[PDB]
Amino acid sequence: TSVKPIFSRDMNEAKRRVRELYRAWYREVPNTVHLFQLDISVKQGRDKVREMFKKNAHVTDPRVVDLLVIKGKMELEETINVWKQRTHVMRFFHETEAPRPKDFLSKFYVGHDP
Amino acid sequence: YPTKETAHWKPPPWNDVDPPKSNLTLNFGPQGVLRLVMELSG
Amino acid sequence: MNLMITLLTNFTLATLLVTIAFWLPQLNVYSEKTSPDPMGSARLPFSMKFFLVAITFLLFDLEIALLLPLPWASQTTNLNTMLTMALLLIFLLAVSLAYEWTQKGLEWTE
Amino acid sequence: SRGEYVVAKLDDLINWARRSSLWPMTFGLACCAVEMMHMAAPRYDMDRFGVVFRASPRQSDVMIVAGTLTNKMAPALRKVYDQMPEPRYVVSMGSCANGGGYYHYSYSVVRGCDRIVPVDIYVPGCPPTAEALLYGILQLQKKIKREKRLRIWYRR
Amino acid sequence: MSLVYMNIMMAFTVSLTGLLMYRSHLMSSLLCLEGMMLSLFILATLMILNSHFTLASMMPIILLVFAACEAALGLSLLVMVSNTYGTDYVQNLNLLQC
Amino acid sequence: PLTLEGIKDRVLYVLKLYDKIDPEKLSVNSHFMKDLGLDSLDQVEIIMAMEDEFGFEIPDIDAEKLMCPQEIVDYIADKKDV
Ligand code: SF4
Repeated sequence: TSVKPIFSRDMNEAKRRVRELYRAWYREVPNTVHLFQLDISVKQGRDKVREMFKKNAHVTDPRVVDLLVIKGKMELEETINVWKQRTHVMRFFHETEAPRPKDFLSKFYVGHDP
Repeated sequence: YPTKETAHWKPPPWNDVDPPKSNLTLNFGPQGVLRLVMELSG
Repeated sequence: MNLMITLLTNFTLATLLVTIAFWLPQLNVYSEKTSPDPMGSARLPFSMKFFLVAITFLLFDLEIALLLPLPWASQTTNLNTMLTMALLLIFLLAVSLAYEWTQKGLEWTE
Repeated sequence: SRGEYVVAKLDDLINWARRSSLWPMTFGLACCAVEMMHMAAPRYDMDRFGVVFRASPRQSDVMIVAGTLTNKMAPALRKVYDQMPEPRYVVSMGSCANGGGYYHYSYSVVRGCDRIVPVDIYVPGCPPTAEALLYGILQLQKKIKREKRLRIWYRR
Repeated sequence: MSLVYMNIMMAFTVSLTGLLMYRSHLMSSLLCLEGMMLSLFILATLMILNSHFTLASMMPIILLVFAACEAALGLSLLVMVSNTYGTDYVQNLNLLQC
Repeated sequence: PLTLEGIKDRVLYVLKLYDKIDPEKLSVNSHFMKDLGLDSLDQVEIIMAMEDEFGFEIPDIDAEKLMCPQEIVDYIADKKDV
């Protein structure tokens, strides 16, 4: 059960890195909104950042959240420079996607998908 | 003879040298095909 | 007045050409371009060599204007003074070029 | 009447003018771009048709999508197409820009460049031969030749 | 004298009232300096060409060249400000008062 | 940042500038975790609002325990002169 750590020895260091990554993302969000002449507000983008951060919050393995911290830092670094277009930033907002049925009755009406 | 208007005039530096208070970065478009992130100093 | 007539005719023909190129295709109903360069957000760098070579061009053109009236001056009576003055002025141009060579002027934009 | 005949004459005049000087924008993506360059060889010689070689994308009239259009390149191609002035035409080289071809079921290949830009002439091949693209260009010229812009404008 | 002479005086006074009460950076001051340049050149050339003083045709050209080099000096000064404060504004020239 | 009353007043002002907090339930000794019922990231942006409006670097090893406004003003007061 003994494994080799990546960057964080325990859960607390991974939590601290999560905090630092969220701080950097919260710093960047207004500049990202202004740079790409986005149609969203600042608070909508920060709400999206929070929604991703809380969607990816049910895992307690330090190595898993360490890898997720590294991937989020790559995302942050890619948004630091002008490497993405407007499309790659706007991909997080599923706007053109039609809302799928969620309750059982509409899912029964539309097809066989559970 | 300090007054209200001239109350914020600091003494000059003793060496009379003002404190000093980067490089170009290019994003070449893909318009083979290559996208170059180019750093220039002139 | 004939020279100004030619200038006015030429300028009005250029105006007609730019009016054809600017307002004649506006009859078409093609599209409206919303349209949402390597320069991302950085300020324009001040490449000092370009300004230096521009003011060097300015000084050389000024003393070229000094050097100009030799074809009219060649009929003067005192030819020796003219020859000394012209040779010394071109020597001054050579000396200024040599100084602009020596003090790192012709480097990194040769 | 006088008006329909006059606008028909003006329509075929401007139609010949547009179809006789098609300046292209070559997208040098993949194999089909090398086949385009070999169509630019002295044997086939596009330049006798009024088609210049390697024009700037801000003045070109037609665009030839030669190669595979992946996911990482589609916004750039859409930006280039949006920058090119009207009227603009698109000619599809190869199976890659037609329907993906070999890489139709790949994860990062757009299944046809029709999903990004409107496409007028589809040229089939892998790669299509140089004379096949020459015939496609002549077909595009004939498609321009039967355009009826001024007649429709006068009728509307 | 002639009316064109008085027009040149009024032009020079216009350049004077533009050179002193500026609001922009040093480029406006150098442009008004070039206005003074041009007005003095045209006035000297008109005077020399009207009174048939043949030798004093040395006056106009020289009246440019010297100060033209001086004008070049001013450009270098602006570049120094452009190498120190980023912008060449005159409101940044408040460091020598204290 | 002159007297403790003014700095805690501006801390309270920027604290009820936050819109997910309830000023009716808000007190001067309340807790960001249990009494206010706020998520940890909300406390993070409260710390960053302090950072932005005051203008220095609040580190990560000492912002973990800054769960009350009294400790907020204590931490910025001992790190400053006051
Ligand atoms: S269609 Fe065939 S020849 Fe053309 S780019 Fe694709 S793989 Fe290459």
